[PDB]
Amino acid sequence: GVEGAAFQSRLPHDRMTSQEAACFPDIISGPQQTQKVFLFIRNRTLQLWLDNPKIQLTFEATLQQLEAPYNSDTVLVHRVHSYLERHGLINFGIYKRIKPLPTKKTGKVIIIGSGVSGLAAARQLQSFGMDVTLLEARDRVGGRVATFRKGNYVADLGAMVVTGLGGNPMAVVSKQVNMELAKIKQKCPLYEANGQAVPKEKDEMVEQEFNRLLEATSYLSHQLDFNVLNNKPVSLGQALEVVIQLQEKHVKDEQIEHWKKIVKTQEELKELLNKMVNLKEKIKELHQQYKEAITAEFLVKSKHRDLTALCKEYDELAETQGKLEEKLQELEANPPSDVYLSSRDRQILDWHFANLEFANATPLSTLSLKHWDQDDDFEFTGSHLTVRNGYSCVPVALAEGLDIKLNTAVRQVQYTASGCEVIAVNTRSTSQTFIYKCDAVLCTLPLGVLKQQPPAVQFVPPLPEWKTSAVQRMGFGNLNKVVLCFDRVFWDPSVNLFGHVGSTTASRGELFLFWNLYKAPILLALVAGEAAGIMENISDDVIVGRCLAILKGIFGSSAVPQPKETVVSRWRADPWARGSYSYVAAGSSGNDYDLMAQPITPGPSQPIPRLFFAGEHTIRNYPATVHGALLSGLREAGRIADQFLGA
Ligand SMILES: Cc1cc2nc3c(=O)[nH]c(=O)nc-3n(C[C@H](O)[C@H](O)[C@H](O)COP(=O)(O)OP(=O)(O)OC[C@H]3O[C@@H](n4cnc5c(N)ncnc54)[C@H](O)[C@@H]3O)c2cc1C
Repeated sequence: GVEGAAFQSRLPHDRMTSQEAACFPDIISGPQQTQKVFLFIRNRTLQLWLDNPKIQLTFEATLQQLEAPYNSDTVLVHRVHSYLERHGLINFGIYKRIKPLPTKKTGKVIIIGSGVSGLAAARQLQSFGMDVTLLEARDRVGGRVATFRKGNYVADLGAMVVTGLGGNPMAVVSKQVNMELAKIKQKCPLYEANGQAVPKEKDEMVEQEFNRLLEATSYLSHQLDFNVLNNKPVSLGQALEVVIQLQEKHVKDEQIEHWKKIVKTQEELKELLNKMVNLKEKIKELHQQYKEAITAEFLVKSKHRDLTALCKEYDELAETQGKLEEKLQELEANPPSDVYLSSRDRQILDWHFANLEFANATPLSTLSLKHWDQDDDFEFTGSHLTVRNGYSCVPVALAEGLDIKLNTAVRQVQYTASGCEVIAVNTRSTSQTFIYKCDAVLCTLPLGVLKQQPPAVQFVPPLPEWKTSAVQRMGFGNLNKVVLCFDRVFWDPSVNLFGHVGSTTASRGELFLFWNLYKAPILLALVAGEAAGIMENISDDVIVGRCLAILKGIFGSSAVPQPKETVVSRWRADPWARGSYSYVAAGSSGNDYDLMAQPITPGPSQPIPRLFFAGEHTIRNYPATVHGALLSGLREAGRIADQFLGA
């Protein structure tokens, strides 16, 4: 109940957030019980919205739907309700309005980009009564959530999975858009470059190795301050190499201590065979004497009294000859490993790297080893899902009733303390251009776009140093996919995933994974790490060929017709994107995502914020995702409304 609401809202259910404390400075300085009441109303209200997010949740509705000691402080409830509504915590996505939108509209805002962050914010601003318009360079909305659809085929070339619903706003949006989510089975059989499979231990041993290795990386950073080596920020790749070497080293040592023992023992067997050989010389000599044989009766008794002493010693040695050799054996039969890495084991340990690079959108040498997991104390509760209906349904549903200008690429953004102007061009006819006047501009331009040195969008006035330093510092990875549409299915339906073991450590992530989750005859081969960019420079036919080759190596040549339809993404070559999403670069931190979020005041000639930023690269705890983009939009729509409503 109520407690699960605060959760689905990324909110403490017994504490007040820094924000809530600022907007309610009275309740914070005020007693406790009162607060406890606040938290309840707050929690209850979210429950109500969360229980049915397909219809607007009004103050009035929030009043009779209450317990009896609460439905009485009308004022607090209203305060709380407005707070929640303002910040996009209780009235976002696509819902039914019960009260038509005002006929006239306060301010004027221009939003650059029809991505999820764009549509999300525009949608908020529109209900806050502002005048919004969106300029999109492409001929469709969604942006980095692209959906391929031909015949009965449908696949996501962009965003593909919903990473859990526990606290994920995509849960609300999901029930609003009517989204068909299907869980992804946690099972991936790894096949080898030659065409065939991995035992099991092989996988269990490596995956184990992967984990422990990655654990070290962590231990060295936080626990040891190992992130600034030779006036340079330490990389993940770096640490992964430091680590492996010390493990490669431990192996050498053991192979040496072993070799030493084996050696010593061999030398002792030699020094014994010698002592034996030289003892028999003495023995044999007594059997020469014993044969020639009162002092002949006491002589024979003595020589045989001695010859039984030497012989009793020759047995001592024969006892060592056995106890030593015995030990000699042990060492050759139970000897340690030659390497910590087989030409194969490594080639497999790579996969787990490729996979890691695929998740991060960039090779490890580029990840700030110190900060690549600040976003982890913020993950969702639940199995990761997919959208077999096409993630494109979310943005297409949010794009309803909005003034969106497609095929309109922005070239310049001028902003002053008297207003702002946006200049764009028709991507279908450069002959015609446009000018848009507005009070505020909301930039949701991909970070890979704000990085093109020969700029695609010129700001006037250009933009402070701190803003650009952040842009230069932050990372923008790449990651692509191949779509294979087949006549029929030729792989286990029980198999959602399954990887390709790459030959070289440099080509670790080239077609290192195949998806099938598409409860249909559709296959997705992925490209991560260094292969991402590079491969974008290859004809589709050639890329497909490599795929069929890889697959034919698992089900043999004939259980694999040619695809009926095929598609290849190239998010780096795409002008409207210039990559996949952000990643914490070696010399950057979460603080940089905060800088990218900070708005810009344009004077003077007493200034007010005119240029605002939202997008997958402006949200600290949820970067590189669809929910981060959507949350960023809701964040700015609030900040903007807060600036232009009152003043
Ligand atoms: C291959 C791939 C797989 C992914 N998988 C996942 C996943 O499983 N889960 C997840 O949560 N996220 C995933 N993402 C990331 C997710 O899609 C993005 O985080 C999200 O789309 C970002 O939204 P946005 O609004 O910030 O920007 P975008 O959607 O990139 O939108 C910015 C918009 O501005 C437009 N634009 C650019 N320049 C101009 C211009 N000059 N004038 C006008 N318009 C312009 C763009 O065309 C675009 O429509 C993936 C991304 C890629 C590339």
